[PDB]
Amino acid sequence: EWIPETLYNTAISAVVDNYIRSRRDIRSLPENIQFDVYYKLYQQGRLCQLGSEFCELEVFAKVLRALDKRHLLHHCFQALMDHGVKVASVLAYSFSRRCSYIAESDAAVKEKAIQVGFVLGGFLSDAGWYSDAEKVFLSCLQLCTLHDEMLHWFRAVECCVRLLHVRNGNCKYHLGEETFKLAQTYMDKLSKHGQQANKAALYGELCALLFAKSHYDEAYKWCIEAMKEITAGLPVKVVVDVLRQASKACVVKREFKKAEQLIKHAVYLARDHFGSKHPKYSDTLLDYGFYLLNVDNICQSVAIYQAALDIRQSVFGGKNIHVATAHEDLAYSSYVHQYSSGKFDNALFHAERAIGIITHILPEDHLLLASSKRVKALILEEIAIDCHNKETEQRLLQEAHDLHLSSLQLAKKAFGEFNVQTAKHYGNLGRLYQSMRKFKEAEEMHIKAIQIKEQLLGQEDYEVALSVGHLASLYNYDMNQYENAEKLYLRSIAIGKKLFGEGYSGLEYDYRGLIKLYNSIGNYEKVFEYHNVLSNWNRLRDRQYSVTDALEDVSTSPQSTEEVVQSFLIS
Amino acid sequence: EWIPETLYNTAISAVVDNYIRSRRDIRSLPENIQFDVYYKLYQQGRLCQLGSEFCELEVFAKVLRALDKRHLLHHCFQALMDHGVKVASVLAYSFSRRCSYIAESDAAVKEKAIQVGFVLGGFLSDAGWYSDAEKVFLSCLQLCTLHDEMLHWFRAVECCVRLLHVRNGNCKYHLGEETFKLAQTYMDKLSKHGQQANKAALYGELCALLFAKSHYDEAYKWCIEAMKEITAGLPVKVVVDVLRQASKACVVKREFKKAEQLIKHAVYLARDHFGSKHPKYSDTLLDYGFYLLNVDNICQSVAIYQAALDIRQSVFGGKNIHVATAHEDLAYSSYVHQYSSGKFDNALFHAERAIGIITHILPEDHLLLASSKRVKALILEEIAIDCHNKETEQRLLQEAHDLHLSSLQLAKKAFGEFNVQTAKHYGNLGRLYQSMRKFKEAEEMHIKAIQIKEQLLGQEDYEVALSVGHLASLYNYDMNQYENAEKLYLRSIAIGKKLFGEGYSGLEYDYRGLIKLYNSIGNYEKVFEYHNVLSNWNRLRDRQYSVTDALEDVSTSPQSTEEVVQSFLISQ
Amino acid sequence: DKDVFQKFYARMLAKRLIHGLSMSMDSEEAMINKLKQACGYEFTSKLHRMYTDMSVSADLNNKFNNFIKNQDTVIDLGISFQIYVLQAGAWPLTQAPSSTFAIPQEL
Amino acid sequence: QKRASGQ
Amino acid sequence: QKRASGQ
Amino acid sequence: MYVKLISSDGHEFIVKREHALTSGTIKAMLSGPGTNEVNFREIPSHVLSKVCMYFTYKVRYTNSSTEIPEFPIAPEIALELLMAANFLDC
Amino acid sequence: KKWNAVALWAWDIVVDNCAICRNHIMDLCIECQANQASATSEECTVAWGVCNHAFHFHCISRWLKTRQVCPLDNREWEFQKYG
Amino acid sequence: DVFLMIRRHKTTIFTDAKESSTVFELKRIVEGILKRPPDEQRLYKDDQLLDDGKTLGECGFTSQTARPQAPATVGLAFLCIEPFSSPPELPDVMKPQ
Ligand SMILES: [Zn+2]
Ligand SMILES: [Zn+2]
Ligand SMILES: [Zn+2]
Ligand SMILES: [Zn+2]
Repeated sequence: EWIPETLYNTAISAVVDNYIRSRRDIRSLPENIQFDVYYKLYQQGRLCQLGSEFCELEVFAKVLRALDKRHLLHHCFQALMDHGVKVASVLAYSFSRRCSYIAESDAAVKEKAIQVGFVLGGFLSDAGWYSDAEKVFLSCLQLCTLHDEMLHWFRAVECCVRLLHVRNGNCKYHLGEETFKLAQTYMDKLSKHGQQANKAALYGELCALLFAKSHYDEAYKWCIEAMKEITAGLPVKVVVDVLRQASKACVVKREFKKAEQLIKHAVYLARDHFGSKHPKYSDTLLDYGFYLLNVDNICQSVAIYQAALDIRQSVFGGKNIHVATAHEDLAYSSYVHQYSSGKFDNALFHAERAIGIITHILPEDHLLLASSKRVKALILEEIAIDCHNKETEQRLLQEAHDLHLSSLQLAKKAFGEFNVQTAKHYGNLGRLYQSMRKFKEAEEMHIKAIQIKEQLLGQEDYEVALSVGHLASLYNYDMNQYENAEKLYLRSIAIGKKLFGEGYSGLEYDYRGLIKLYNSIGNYEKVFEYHNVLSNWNRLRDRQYSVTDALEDVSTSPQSTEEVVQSFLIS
Repeated sequence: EWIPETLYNTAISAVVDNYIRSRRDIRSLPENIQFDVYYKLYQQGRLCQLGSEFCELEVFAKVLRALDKRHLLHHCFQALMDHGVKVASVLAYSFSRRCSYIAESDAAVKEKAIQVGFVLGGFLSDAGWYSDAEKVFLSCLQLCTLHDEMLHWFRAVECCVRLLHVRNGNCKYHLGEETFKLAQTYMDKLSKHGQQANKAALYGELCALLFAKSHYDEAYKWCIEAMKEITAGLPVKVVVDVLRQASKACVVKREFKKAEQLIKHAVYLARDHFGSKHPKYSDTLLDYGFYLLNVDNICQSVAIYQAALDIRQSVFGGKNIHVATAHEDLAYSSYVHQYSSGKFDNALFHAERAIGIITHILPEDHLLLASSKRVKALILEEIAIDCHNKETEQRLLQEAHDLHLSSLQLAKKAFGEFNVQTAKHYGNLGRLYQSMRKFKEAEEMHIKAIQIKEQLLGQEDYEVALSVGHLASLYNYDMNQYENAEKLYLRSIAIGKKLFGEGYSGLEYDYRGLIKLYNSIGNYEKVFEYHNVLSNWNRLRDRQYSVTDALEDVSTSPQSTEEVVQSFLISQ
Repeated sequence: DKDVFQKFYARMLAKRLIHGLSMSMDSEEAMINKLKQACGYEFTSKLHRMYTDMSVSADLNNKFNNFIKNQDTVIDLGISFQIYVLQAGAWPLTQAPSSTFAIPQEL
Repeated sequence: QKRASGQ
Repeated sequence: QKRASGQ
Repeated sequence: MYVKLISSDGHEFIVKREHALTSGTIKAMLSGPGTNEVNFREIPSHVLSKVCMYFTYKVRYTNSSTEIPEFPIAPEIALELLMAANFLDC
Repeated sequence: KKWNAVALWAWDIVVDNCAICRNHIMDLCIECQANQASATSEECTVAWGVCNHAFHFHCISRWLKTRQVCPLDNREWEFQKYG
Repeated sequence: DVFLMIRRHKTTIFTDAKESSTVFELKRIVEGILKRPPDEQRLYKDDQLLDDGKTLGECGFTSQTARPQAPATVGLAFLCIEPFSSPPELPDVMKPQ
């Protein structure tokens, strides 16, 4: 149609083409214009002319007030970080140095810089630079501690709710508890002095910290406490933040009726306000796909991580931890979904991507690098079985052995010996030893895996049953201890149908194993007794398979706020 | 235990933090301060703020004169070139623009622009950016040659001896010979006016030009003029350059005893004067390992390339051409060292690094990519035969087929069909065809190289004996022509003891090439004869093989430069 | 908080074992073995390595005394002495050895 | 495939 | 192996 | 035991001698002809005060067990103080 | 005339970490810590190298099963001083 | 420990003192170099005289606000405390021009 360009979009391209002469005068332009000049520099690809200005804190304070075009700033910021220049670490250090100089000032200048820190530290934390956002908040925190009145106590607890969030994406859990304890010190002081603070966002972080350390018993306790303080006056960003973390603790609690209403309300609440492109919406989808994968709704769990990844791949550039986290979970979901098929080439690409990103931006001994490392190892051991080349079978299976042990060490260093995540690596390493023909070694890993999970989770739980089936296949298919395997298969059968029914698609490896269990010990009557149940499993799975996609399952306005909270709280 | 930061190093962090309000006022700081401010921009990661302050010649020249911390400057400069910014090209264009703007000015003012060109040209050539250091020197030679007087001819030859170095190092050999012809003009003007300059740097650099072009006979005869020009007043930089290039010519003309005393004195001279991690000392070690690779001390040579790569990887960063050639020499030395062991995992990585770097900083049609493409395929061929997969065997050698084809095409463009460097590509390609099921043309590739190598060197050189042993091994295992294969092992065995001795490492690959040549020919008594001498070869290898660190072998040479240069000329 | 109990017990087992003060060698083994099955298998690792070091100390001192008797030349130590060998990564006795010492000629 | 989906 | 060191 | 540290504008900044020995130039100024006054006609007083504030900051915090706080160097003073740090070799 | 003393023996390496498994050099390797901390404990030797980078023997054996270079310095690996 | 500077007209006393010390002993430190009688010398922080009876901690010179990098100030008189100098006013850049 050949429509001419607006005079604005023409004057933008004429001051950018004359940027060297006009760099001094551009910084004096209004915020809406100034960001559009800088975004034009990114569009032209002149990142050096741009990162020379974002490294200054004052300019990055001006381009942080453009809230409409923040989604363009994240892609412009992430492009700088991959370009070279450490624009995140320079901004965080340049703020801490400037923040440390106004300690001997009044409460007007200090509140000006604290608000800069809350939008800068609120941006680096949003872009994934948790190790660099914490340095901003730790400087904002020490501004609130200087003045000990009722006014600044509400900001010190506003830093500690954010410090507790940048210390979980950075997997610094052992500092998280000390942060929460310091928050209560600034909460009890404020609450006692005739001013009650909303303790809803802060307890939501503990619903993810204690979830991360596999304290699901403690996670659900703070899940209830978080939602008891949900008020309609809270920001939607805070409210959707509590819901997604509350869902993750409820799903791992293996109760799914209360879990769906929390996260489907969260996805709706993060889609009507934030829209289908804001990273927070994709953040909710990532936790929504956690619900789908644990309820055996694996078919549409891949489609919700792919949606979650595609949002983050557009807002958060190439090499970002948030993109890498989506690559990790999508690789795991594609691993689970296509486990039966045995084809892992898209899943391997996603798992390899999540390591090519995290190893670039995180140290070699980071906990989040360990969880993303186990997913490649799970994929590698299946390729090391499906491939028919013995040389490839041995070497690829050995590579997956170094990844689990490296992943186990990082989990064992921070989560301790007695945790589900540490035991989750024992079970994965147990399955690997089964494929490595080390059936003697595979016995003691699963025994240590079940004993840790049984002691912590309980005698009957979904995670315990899924670990037993790993041991049951060991005692049945390649160790010939059918008497020992007889109770193990039955143990997982009861738990498997306890929370999913007979149509649980994971029972295929449980029912078929029972058929091979009875094939070598006689009693062929029970072979047909389990043979029709496998057909019953076939009938009860494909009939319920036909269901609409979860993206439209939430639809438009399914329920209302302050109603899902009350419905969940009373139950 | 947590020492307080220095006031200077704390004011540096304060000034850098106010870069926006002081970037035009930092340039008024002292010379030693200015580098340390611009260093903190690299340390903090502000590459983009630094890149706009090293692309400017008016401020980069003030940084360059801080020669105390030049080892840090090479790290910052290299950290910018792979960052994305073209600091080398922009500094080349900025200086050429200044030269044209100042050519019409007074010759006294023109001398100052020459001195900046020597500092900037001497830096960009030290960093392995000869393709952009050429324009700095070209705009310096052109500037100095406008007025022809006795003062300008001193700088004109200096602008040309450096131009020879930056053209020879960039594989502009054809332009190098023409460049030396310009040098012959200015020395005559200086000589005819009652003045004499030292031509040791110029003559020695010409030797590297002829050595690269595989004119070993013409290169070695040029060492003598280079060596005799060495005096006491020459800088250690020049003396190491003459000795290092004379050693490479000496070791290629099979004069290892004379080559030893030279390069073992070059390493000591570089270490005694140029620290221990200077790029020049890394340059000496990269050609000291060249000497030890050609005198059958491979087990010690790779331990010196690792001592020359680890120097070039701490001064220069990645994506440099100096760390690229240090990779390509170790990737080949480890390939020779692990030929028997089959442990080419290290030698493949050091060859992919050299390939992944030169393909990034050099164009596709460059000769420096040829010398690194051949090596990567050499490791790539023995990985396939070690593997037990038909699918991997075909594709790996097919990749090795293209790499030799690319190397041969790239080498023939500049050298020609009758040079040893192009001849060596046929010999490596012929050995590849020995496992490519192309035996009919495999002998053709060998014999094409054989008659070239004999033509250029002779019948009594070690270079041809390597392919002669390879060509006759083709007959023994694939051509089944045992008649004309036994006549070539004897030629290879006789020259092995004549040159190296009984402990030559390649003597296993034709002694065991005779334990099977005579096995299927009928003779059985002579089979026991060469079975005995192979054990004799093993029995003398046990005592001959002494793994001593050659870095500490050259610790303190009791001879100075005067004794070595006279001892070399006395023998020759 | 069982982790702080292990540190407190190790800081007291180490002082108890090296001084020769013990009810019996098997009694400390039984206490160590009970924690291995009660709390955790890897919980009592440094604590278990604190044991089995004095157990092999008697074995080693027999070898050490036999070493000097089998010496070619006649070397007499004079002052009789025995040594308990302790792993650096197990015993909590490392502390901060920042002070040097020069033992005289008597030993 | 006999060990079900890896945890 | 069968062949000598490459060159 | 006290060193008379005058400024360009005739402003004196006397401090303990062991504190003034941190900078190698002042140690050289005390040596030779003339624990007395030293000419400082180039360095101004507003930046020499920060140098003297650094002197007690350097000596007191040597081998400190706790983490040393950042020495504050104001943006308006940073460039002038840096040359003073190099000239004094502090 | 009678004496008795302790000896805090440790391996000669000062890096203090096994670079493959990240465990402390004196403690059992991550492979020993995985299955049994006592049955396999006694053979958790450390192996040095020509580059003088002592690692856990089980860890360095796992490393040599897949790759053929020292992890820290990318040189070739040749044992010298099995501890 | 409390670090302070003492300024009468332009003399400056960068001498530390204990937070529990009294003004009396600090006055003896001033006479060590100024060689003047201590009774004549009087000190005036924020243009307010300090009693010799009260200790350093009772005058607001807390050790937590008397760091060596930024020591607290106190006047002196036998006030004419002239300022040191005016640092060059650096531009704010983002201000319009
Ligand atoms: Zn840049
Ligand atoms: Zn280890
Ligand atoms: Zn071990
Ligand atoms: Zn190493």
